Amino acid sequence: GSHMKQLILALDVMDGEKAMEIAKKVAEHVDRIKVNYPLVLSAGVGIMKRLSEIKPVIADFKIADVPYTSSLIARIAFENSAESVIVHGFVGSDTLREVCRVAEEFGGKVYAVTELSSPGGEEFMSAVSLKIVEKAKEAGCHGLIAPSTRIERLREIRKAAGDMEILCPGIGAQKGSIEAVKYADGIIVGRGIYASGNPAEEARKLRRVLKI
Amino acid sequence: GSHMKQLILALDVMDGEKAMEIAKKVAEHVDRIKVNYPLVLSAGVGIMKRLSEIKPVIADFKIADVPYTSSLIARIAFENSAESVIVHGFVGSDTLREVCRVAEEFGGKVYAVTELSSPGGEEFMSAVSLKIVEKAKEAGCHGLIAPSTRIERLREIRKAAGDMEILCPGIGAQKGSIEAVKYADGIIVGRGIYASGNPAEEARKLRRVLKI
Ligand SMILES: O=c1cc(O)n([C@@H]2O[C@H](COP(=O)(O)O)[C@@H](O)[C@H]2O)c(=O)[nH]1
Ligand SMILES: O=c1cc(O)n([C@@H]2O[C@H](COP(=O)(O)O)[C@@H](O)[C@H]2O)c(=O)[nH]1
Repeated sequence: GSHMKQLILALDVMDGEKAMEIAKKVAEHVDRIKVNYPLVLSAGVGIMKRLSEIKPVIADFKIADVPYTSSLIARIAFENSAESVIVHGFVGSDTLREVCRVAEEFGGKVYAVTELSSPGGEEFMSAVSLKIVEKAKEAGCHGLIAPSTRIERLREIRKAAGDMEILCPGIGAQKGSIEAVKYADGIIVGRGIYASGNPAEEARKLRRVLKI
Repeated sequence: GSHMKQLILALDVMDGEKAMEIAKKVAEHVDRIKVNYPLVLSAGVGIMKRLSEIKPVIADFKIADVPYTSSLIARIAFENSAESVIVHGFVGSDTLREVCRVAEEFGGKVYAVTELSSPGGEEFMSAVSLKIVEKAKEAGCHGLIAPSTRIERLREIRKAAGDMEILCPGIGAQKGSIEAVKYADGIIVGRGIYASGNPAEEARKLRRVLKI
């Protein structure tokens, strides 16, 4: 798009003090911080509250259960200051709707995964990815996760999604295409930022390369 | 089957001490304790070590990410005394293989989800459930999660699985069929045990009803 785009740090380290260090030093160059289970299991879910004072936090919990337990997971995420949560579309509309319902209580957002950026995502997810877009839209999801590693599919997802927010992982370690910026609203980068000698410099340079 | 079957407590409460009280109370009647994110996020991942002193612990983390992240999550589960982990087959063979590889380091087991017992599981998972069985078997998974709520499909899954271990949730709150015992090696029950006035009595009576 023509509009301002985000750089989102996937803070996949396994020490909370290290996470805080990295977030603080790259803060000038990143718009939101995505936290996944390796960090939350290592540091405690409370790490999201601490990180949220630096940038808004996406709870990347890949919620993928029946509605009852999915509801509880979403609630815990929002109780711990997450601005948004990530849910798998493949587990069905009932879970999508319930996670969206919990989110609304908190003014939070829900992102539905279409297909993973890894090769494994092609085995089952790719076949239903566009249908997931449809279901996520109908369920009231606020956005989508879609892969930079399959640019032709990312374009197709954008066409099906309209102006729905799309966040794209895969650039850097997974060798995704920087052309993803044409279709994405936010670019997610983990290793390309934190697994470096100078994370702040890498984040700075990524913005330049992506032209965002 | 003709062999001894397990009753597995899905301990989906959100206080560690409460979990320990319930686990101790029902220990005489249950064979393993399944722990999911509502408890682990609430009490800390260390609750698995405490629970493992009562019965072996299945880390029901619905692992559903790219291999890199999935590997880290599996490792953390096993470092915290889990005897096994649960992974979604839907995310692909690369993640299945990696989670199995981590499990082998610890002598742990991996169960692959075929299709969720909730209605949403019919939307996308049902259509590829049998292929997931094939991929899980090929990847080296030690078992499957399959639904008591769709008994005809459970039968098909058992036939495709050969002698892979199958654990079946859905009995009690989700109104799954007790005929699942015929195909399952273990029966998972959450609310039917813990959401009651007398969990030990409910677990005792469940064994009789299931004839296990
Ligand atoms: O399709 C997806 C969806 C994701 O959330 N992710 C997540 O985005 C991050 C990518 O990190 P990295 O840039 O180091 O490859 C990880 O946290 C991963 O779990 C992904 O890689 N592919
Ligand atoms: O297909 C599945 C797979 C599951 O792991 N589960 C899990 O099994 C447990 C079922 O609990 P309950 O008996 O209260 O319905 C929950 O922890 C749930 O996440 C399920 O219900 N269906």
